[PDB]
Amino acid sequence: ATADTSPERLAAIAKDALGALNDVILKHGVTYPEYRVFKQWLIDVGEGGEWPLFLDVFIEHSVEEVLARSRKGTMGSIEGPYYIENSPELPSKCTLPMREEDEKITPLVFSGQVTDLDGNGLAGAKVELWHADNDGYYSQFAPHLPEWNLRGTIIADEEGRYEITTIQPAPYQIPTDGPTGQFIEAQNGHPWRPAHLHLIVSAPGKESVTTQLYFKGGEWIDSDVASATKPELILDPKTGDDGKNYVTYNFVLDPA
Amino acid sequence: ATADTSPERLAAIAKDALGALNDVILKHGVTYPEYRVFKQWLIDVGEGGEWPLFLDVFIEHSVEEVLARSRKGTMGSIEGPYYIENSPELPSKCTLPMREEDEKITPLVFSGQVTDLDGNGLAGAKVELWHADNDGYYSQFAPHLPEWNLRGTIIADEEGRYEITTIQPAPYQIPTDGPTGQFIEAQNGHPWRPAHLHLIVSAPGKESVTTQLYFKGGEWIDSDVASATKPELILDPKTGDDGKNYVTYNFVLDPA
Ligand SMILES: Cc1ccc(O)c(O)c1
Ligand SMILES: Cc1ccc(O)c(O)c1
Ligand SMILES: [Fe+3]
Ligand SMILES: [Fe+3]
Ligand SMILES: [Mg+2]
Ligand SMILES: [Mg+2]
Repeated sequence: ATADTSPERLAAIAKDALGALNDVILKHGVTYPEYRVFKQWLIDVGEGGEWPLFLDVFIEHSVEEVLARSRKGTMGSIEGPYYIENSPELPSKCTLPMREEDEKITPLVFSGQVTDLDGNGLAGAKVELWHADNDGYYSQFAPHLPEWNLRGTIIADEEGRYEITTIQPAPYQIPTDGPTGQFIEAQNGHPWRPAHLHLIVSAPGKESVTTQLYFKGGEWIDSDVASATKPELILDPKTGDDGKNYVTYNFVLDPA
Repeated sequence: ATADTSPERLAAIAKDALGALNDVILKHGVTYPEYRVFKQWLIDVGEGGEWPLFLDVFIEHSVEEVLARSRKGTMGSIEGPYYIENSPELPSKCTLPMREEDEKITPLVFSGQVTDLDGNGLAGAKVELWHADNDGYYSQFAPHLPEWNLRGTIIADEEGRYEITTIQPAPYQIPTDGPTGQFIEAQNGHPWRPAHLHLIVSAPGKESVTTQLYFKGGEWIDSDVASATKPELILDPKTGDDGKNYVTYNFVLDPA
């Protein structure tokens, strides 16, 4: 990972960040024993390989909020720690890879079109989708799952249209066996995210958008531990006579 | 490490700390590539075993500033990452353990008395001293040094008096082969601390004080990377006809 940040810019960010932390220490009268606990906890975060998790939960939403000021298209949201690049390509009408266990879940059929800011359909568009299964596990982050379970790269049609069948995601508990869970426990918080799909949508000459879609009335939608839920991203699927939930959501991309 | 912090108190500290960081992100328009660099750097800090160092340099001064509000005795300062408990006891007039190489350095003879707030001499007092050698290394943090090089626990006399001979400390460069050095380099900072002694002074029924003593006119005294230098802690030793530097500094302890 590399960035184009000048020493002047880093100096000013660092001064603000450390002054802020130091101001919090002074405000609350943080004590030596608390300092010692905080030191050991930072150590434990690294030892438990929890930096991507902790930062994506507690910090990433503010970085997307920065990016969100520059964009007029579909609302973005955090990537979170579970994206995997180069998931297998699928045709514009498709079903995500899933297990026999996954076929017992109520289907979700997600339709729409990738467009530009004027509403024009984009050819060449791709929709990379990934999400957790009904047990709350992500493929490649749980030894029991096929590596592409509920992951795919959907190639949209000449109009940018897609129709994707998957399973209805359910709420995700963040890992709590570790330092991040310990942090949440210590302050009587809760370690839940609402049910969600993740997507990255792209197209020739377009700025990709990384976003998430949630479900109206879903639990935790108003208290997402990751502060990543936006009202614009809440879907309201309708159940068909076949018992499947149908929903249409279009993506609007800013130009690159 | 353990603390007596309530979930209410942690919740409020956490909200302030994360809101502060998030406010800095928004203020400066921190970008995704910078977020990615910051994530990897946090990882590298843990992998390089640099948490105690980074926190003692950039954070500990604010925790001592909290403690400093409660105390009327000798000004305190940070402990830093190099204290070792149970260093060998020495009589109230003594020389710190040192090597043949160390005997080539101008001696420093440090005298004084441990007192209470009224100026009364305290019996039972101890002065634990440690500091770097002229090469800028600390014993137990450099494979080539005897483990108690320039470390000792001085037992003060029935009046709380001490006379301790050591070598004149010289400026300390923080380790820069690692993530902390990288941080400082990236913002054109400098990785130096002024020359200093560390001390922890204690006595029956007294609150110990952890402090540091610096040297008038010494380099970096006005730009300590650790922000740990206080004007009250700057010594002004005078050179004797024997070529040794002499200085008297008394310690005043708050009651426990
Ligand atoms: C921060 C975070 C944690 C868990 C997830 O599943 C996710 O998408 C984001
Ligand atoms: C923060 C820090 C770094 C190096 C030292 O020698 C010290 O005493 C303190
Ligand atoms: Fe997720
Ligand atoms: Fe030191
Ligand atoms: Mg609880
Ligand atoms: Mg430089």
